[PDB]
Amino acid sequence: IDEIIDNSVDEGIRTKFKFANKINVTIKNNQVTVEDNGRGIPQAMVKTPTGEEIPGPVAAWTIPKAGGNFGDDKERVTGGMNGVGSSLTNIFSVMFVGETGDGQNNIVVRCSNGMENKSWETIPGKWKGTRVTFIPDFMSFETNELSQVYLDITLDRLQTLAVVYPDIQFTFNGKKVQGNFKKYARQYDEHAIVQEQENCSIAVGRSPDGFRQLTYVNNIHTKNGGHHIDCVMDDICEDLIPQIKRKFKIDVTKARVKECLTIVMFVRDMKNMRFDSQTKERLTSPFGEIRSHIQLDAKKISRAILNNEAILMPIIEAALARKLAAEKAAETKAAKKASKAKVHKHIKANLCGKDADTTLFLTEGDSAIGYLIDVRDKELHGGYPLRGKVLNSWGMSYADMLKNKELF
Amino acid sequence: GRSPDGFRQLTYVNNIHTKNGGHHIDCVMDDICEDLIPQIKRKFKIDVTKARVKECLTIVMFVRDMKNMRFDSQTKERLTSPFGEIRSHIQLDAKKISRAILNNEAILMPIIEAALARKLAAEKAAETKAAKKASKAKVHKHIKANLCGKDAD
Amino acid sequence: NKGFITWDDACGEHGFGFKVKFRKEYSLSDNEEERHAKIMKDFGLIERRS
Ligand SMILES: Nc1ncnc2c1ncn2[C@@H]1O[C@H](COP(=O)(O)OP(=O)(O)NP(=O)(O)O)[C@@H](O)[C@H]1O
Repeated sequence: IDEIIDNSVDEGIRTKFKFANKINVTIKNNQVTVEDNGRGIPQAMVKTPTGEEIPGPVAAWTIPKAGGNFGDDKERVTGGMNGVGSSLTNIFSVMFVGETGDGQNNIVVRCSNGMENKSWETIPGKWKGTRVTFIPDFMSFETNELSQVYLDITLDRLQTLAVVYPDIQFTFNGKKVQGNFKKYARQYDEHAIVQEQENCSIAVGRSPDGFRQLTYVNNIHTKNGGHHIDCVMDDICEDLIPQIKRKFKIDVTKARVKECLTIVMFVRDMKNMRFDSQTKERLTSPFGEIRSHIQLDAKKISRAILNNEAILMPIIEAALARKLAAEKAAETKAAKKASKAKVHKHIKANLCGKDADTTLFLTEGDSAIGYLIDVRDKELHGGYPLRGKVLNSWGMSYADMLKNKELF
Repeated sequence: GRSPDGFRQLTYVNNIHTKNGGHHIDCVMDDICEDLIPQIKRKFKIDVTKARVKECLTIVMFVRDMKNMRFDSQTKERLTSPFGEIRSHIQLDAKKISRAILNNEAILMPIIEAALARKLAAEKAAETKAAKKASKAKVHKHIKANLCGKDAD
Repeated sequence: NKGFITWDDACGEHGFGFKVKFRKEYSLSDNEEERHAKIMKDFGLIERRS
């Protein structure tokens, strides 16, 4: 589905937001109807190296290595580099119909039985757009029907791409979606710091159970990212990690610094994009072109998440959980200082240990032990005072009776 | 091995090294951790997360002669083989590795010592105290006349 | 704490002297039947013993 969706988006972006601005998506019960009001593929003749004369939309939809995206890399803003995409969509579909009106004619291509049947026809009409309605091949994929988790994926992707491009209005099954970076940042975390430019929009949030990201190069969901997030995160961290080192004198490592963020980065209007696969999941463009194109102030993001203790102080308290927790002193602010085993206050008789009829007086204060020293028998009667006020006895653990001084 | 200062790894798919990773290594940490993490939790009563114990180790694995290996990279740095073929061919019994790294104390002991500060820690109680560091308290325990601020005597 | 009304401490020599300032969300009733009944239901002037 994403091939036809990005074909409609590329038709939108090749005319600078003036056609294909209304893309309607309808995927219910194994049938997909996706339309836009673009120019579409025109009626102009595109030649084949074999010599046969095949018209425009049918060569775009059935034969691979065909497209208008094979131009110069210094001018192209679209993400397409293959020519094989709508053929890849059409090959794995058991039913397909596709209409492209160019303002003078409709070109309708019907395909079936896995490129055993394909037929293009030209109808007179006044339409100007593209609509693809296909029922996919379930004998090739490991499925039989369509489930709602894919529709949740499609709805969230349309939400995301509407946040990327607000000029193009997308409707999923007749339901409109608006796109704002603030609501998309605040669906993520309530304290996600936003930073927007004329070509960039980056929000920084939190990732408590690992690391999270969702970055976009132009109109492709780069789930593996690319060189752009590497350069931007190096530019943020090269101001952030010395700032937290000046802040709380903890040299947090770069993985440990960047491991507690979720990043919402949407980049628009870039040139000379390079991805290393037909999967297109990660950018292998050189960093000089990306650094020349990006004019995002990453130091603004560094100062805007440095003062934000909703993100940074979890990293610093995890550092406290591994370094200040290692800074062990083990007190409770009761009296502090040295943890003495036995204090010097002690009265010991000579029968300290043997079996006799001796006694110990647990009397109160130095007065009563002064009178007791002036009174007692040295062999028979002992004594010990108490240092002061003792609290409730059974509110405290047996190791905390061991922590108490006079009880020890 | 051991890794006290970040994440390190070593993977070879047949003759080809992936310095970035793959999907057989996710199966290797999955089959190791599913036998390891409940055993450590029953051993020392600690709950350390999978990333926090994943960043503390290095794993060096050598894999030889497996079929239909798949690479999305021109440097072949990510094994994009399916989990069915990986779990079918890799017959590495990870419970013996889990009980072998359970018997090695060279990794878990300083982390458990750090955990011992909180987990299975001796109680202290006594006078905890509190630094509330005063308050404003303007309207509480004071007399307010109606000329509070005006020019008067 | 409902926000209905506020008070200030100006207690005099004989009896009490507390000054009560009305806010805007309340009944603010009239006719001197229901406002007085709302006062003795709210300020608790009527007290019963045994
Ligand atoms: N529905 C369509 N709308 C517009 N252009 C289309 C459509 N179907 C096919 N095309 C054209 O044919 C190509 C489709 O094959 P595809 O592999 O997507 O080529 P690409 O866009 O050059 N590469 P990529 O998008 O990275 O896969 C596009 O480049 C378009 O020029």
